[PDB]
Amino acid sequence: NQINFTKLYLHHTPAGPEQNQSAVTSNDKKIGLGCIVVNNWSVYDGIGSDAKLVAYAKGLHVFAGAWHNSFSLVFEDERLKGSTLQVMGLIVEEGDWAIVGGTGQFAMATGVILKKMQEQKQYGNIIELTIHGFCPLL
Amino acid sequence: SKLQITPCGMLVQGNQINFTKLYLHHTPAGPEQNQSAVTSNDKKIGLGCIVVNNWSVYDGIGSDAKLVAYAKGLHVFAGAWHNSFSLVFEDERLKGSTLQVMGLIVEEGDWAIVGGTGQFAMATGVILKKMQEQKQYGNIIELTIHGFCPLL
Amino acid sequence: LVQGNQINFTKLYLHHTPAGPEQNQSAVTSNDKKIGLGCIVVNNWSVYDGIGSDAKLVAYAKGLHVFAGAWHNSFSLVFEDERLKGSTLQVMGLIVEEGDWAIVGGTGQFAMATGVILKKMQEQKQYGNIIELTIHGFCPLL
Repeated sequence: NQINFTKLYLHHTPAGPEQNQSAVTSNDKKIGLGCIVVNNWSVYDGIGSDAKLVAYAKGLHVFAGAWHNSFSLVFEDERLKGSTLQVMGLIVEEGDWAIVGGTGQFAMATGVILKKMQEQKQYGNIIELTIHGFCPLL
Repeated sequence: SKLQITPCGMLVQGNQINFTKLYLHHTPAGPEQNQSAVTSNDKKIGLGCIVVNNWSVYDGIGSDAKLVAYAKGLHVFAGAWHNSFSLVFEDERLKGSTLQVMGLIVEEGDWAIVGGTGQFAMATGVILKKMQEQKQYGNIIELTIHGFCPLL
Repeated sequence: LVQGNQINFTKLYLHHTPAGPEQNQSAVTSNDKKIGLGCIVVNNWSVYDGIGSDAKLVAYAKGLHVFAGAWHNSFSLVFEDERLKGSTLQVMGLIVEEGDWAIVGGTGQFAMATGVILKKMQEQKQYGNIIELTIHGFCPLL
């Protein structure tokens, strides 16, 4: 039994008037790593001007040749308020992420999250999320 | 290197562990301060502060309580506090066994048990947070551990 | 019960190089002298299939470790070999040069991986050390 999730759309905005992340450390010129970025990525349930906010991706990603992410996917949805998905994995725009756990309605969750670039804007981009999660809450 | 793959089965509801009446001392200030911020929030964005924590965990409230574990890790502010730490136990019967914890919010809410080592290998579950006592230099947070350990 | 596969890695050798011309990590924050914690190091540890000059690089440990009395780790173990290219193992735990690590997830060929990673000191060098990794994990079928 797989959780029937809709495709989510993460707004990754590094700069601009709607910037939702910030770098707190920089990369060492000798090694080429070390940059840490704290992010509060907004996550919508769809595309378009009437898409509503349903979750936040609150955490950080560090650059060590590739970006290693660690964030809580906390749901602002009315029915799923409080429940979170715990995500850890490599790369922001493409690749996969691991569902290492969850809380509330998604307690003891496990699965993966597929990422796909959908739109590149001037100060950010939108990343499509496909969640293949499983919950033994039964 | 060598990678072996063996088909088998996983007993999800193998060993159920339930720890009640655990109290974490979250002390951001004072002489007993057990954490420190190493970055500050970006004044334009409103986030970025990273705090490294070594929270002590006791088996009760009062003077008869004894330290049983340390919450060693970090928590970063991105509108709320996202945690990530190893709950390493220090008592005799559980020395070495750790619980890997991730989740939002420190004072309340729920934390996710994403793994463990030693006696808590492959552990999954949740940790319930509840405000127990507010103090001058911080607060005591009651923890309620509900999880499972697969046996395989 | 859940049908799956028990994955067992042996003889993986991680290069932990804090200094030298092959340094593969860098501290970004310092320890707070008042409390005794706060040092954050971002690490890109190389993992090889053996010891010696004939060893091939098979994976990277990309993440970070913070000091709070001990070293709390969080990183992705992404493999570089052709068969496992892109697949990762999500790892969290305490101590770098010894002890146990926990497998909290995985992607690609190791989706929903759960288990532990054992560490053991092998070679102590002037600029770093080499840690042998033994992985005992489980992945559910598909």
